[PDB]
Amino acid sequence: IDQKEKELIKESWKRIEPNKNEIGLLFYANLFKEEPTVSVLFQNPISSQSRKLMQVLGILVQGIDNLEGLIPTLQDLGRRHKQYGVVDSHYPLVGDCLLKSIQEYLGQGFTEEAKAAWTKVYGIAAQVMTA
Amino acid sequence: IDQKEKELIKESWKRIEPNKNEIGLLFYANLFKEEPTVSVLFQNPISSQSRKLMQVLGILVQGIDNLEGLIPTLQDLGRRHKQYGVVDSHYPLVGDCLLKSIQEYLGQGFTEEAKAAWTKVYGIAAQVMTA
Amino acid sequence: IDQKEKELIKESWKRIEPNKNEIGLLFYANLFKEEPTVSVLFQNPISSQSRKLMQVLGILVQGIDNLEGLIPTLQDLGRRHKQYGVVDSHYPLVGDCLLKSIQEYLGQGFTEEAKAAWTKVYGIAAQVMTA
Ligand code: HEM
Ligand code: HEM
Ligand code: HEM
Repeated sequence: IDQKEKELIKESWKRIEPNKNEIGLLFYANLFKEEPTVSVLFQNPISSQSRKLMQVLGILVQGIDNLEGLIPTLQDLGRRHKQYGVVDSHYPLVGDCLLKSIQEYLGQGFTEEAKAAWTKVYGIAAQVMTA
Repeated sequence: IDQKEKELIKESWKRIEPNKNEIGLLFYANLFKEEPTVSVLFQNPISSQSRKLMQVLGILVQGIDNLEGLIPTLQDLGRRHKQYGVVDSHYPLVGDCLLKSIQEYLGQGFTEEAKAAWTKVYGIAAQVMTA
Repeated sequence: IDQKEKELIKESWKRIEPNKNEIGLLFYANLFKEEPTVSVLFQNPISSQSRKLMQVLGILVQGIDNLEGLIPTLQDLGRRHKQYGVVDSHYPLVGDCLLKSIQEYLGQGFTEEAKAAWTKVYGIAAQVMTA
């Protein structure tokens, strides 16, 4: 992640956070439509699972300057996700799915440049989270 | 549908209306979770669909003193849903899941009475759509 | 926008204008300073992205007595602006910042009465552009 990509995450988050709720939710809907089989793993109120996903993305954004500093957490999150039955192949599909939704919801307002950046960021988080 | 219960819809909508977006979105996620098979029927952007869905429930509250005056829209729609491969048996499921989605997001801000009341309304608009 | 203000703008503009480049640029520089992360959003050369800023400013002055006529043009602006990744909370910066830049380069040559009149006008441009 370079400088340009850092500044990009921060600007884009100005649009995302305000609508983060909808996106989280829109995400979940699209993920359950795309791979309807994963939905069983979600055993808690979809409403409050989304507040939790968005929260980490905010965390990522608050910490985009030094992501190393995050490794400790994402690992703990990786550990917990494995308990859920989340496995490797799931990550690409969640990555693709969240983006199409952040695109979907924000439209032309989620800029090509920005999408690229988030695609890279997710990527990392994902690696890190899959020890 | 009585004037007491005609009160509660006007009342709780003022609770639903401001949250329509998240509520509409969580519904589709819950739904695609509960009855996974039916997601394949929804072939349009979930975002825009939820927008379409809430607009109608608006129209519904907007006309709750005289619903007989909507039997024509409520049937133009009945025929289009038929054209969408919706069948009668879907309405109980959706309704059920809709109402449990309005309670999820609004919590203790959506009373057993508001639930009971909407329960009927959906109940009605459906039987008119199933013509 | 009372008759006084309409005149106050025409005047200060007779002063901004001869120095329109110098100012245009000072502004970006002071912008990037006040806000380290906005630079990314600017993908064209600053030397010319600034020519465009000072053009619309001219257009505004060049139309002051009638902004109703300018509401079209401006709506398109804000439209393409939203797709640059620019979100509402930027405009205050860009505002505060621009004035402070015009004032920086003119010093005393820019009346306190004119500075107020530019705030209003910039203000009005925001509303109309921010939809
Ligand atoms: C970087 C990517 C991800 C982030 C930031 C994230 C975020 C979260 C968070 C914060 C939790 C809260 C529970 C906890 O404290 O561990 C959670 C739980 C969960 N996540 Fe993720 N997640 C990600 C990737 C995935 C993937 C790829 C899947 C696979 C479908 C997934 C599915 C789940 C499931 C099934 C739960 C448990 C649901 C329950 O509470 O029953 N997540 N996720
Ligand atoms: C009273 C209850 C319902 C209401 C108010 C409602 C609302 C709507 C609305 C407003 C549209 C707009 C598109 C149009 O018809 O012009 C629509 C289409 C549609 N509805 Fe419903 N709906 C209801 C029940 C159901 C049920 C039970 C199903 C079956 C699961 C369903 C599935 C669909 C589908 C699949 C479409 C087309 C989706 C697409 O765009 O591809 N709806 N509905
Ligand atoms: C009333 C205030 C503003 C005016 C009159 C204005 C004027 C312009 C004009 C004329 C353009 C040329 C692009 C086009 O014609 O579509 C432009 C582009 C642009 N403006 Fe503004 N602008 C204003 C406020 C802002 C604000 C608040 C931002 C936030 C950073 C901003 C950032 C940008 C960016 C990033 C571009 C495109 C740069 C590129 O990629 O080439 N502007 N602006």
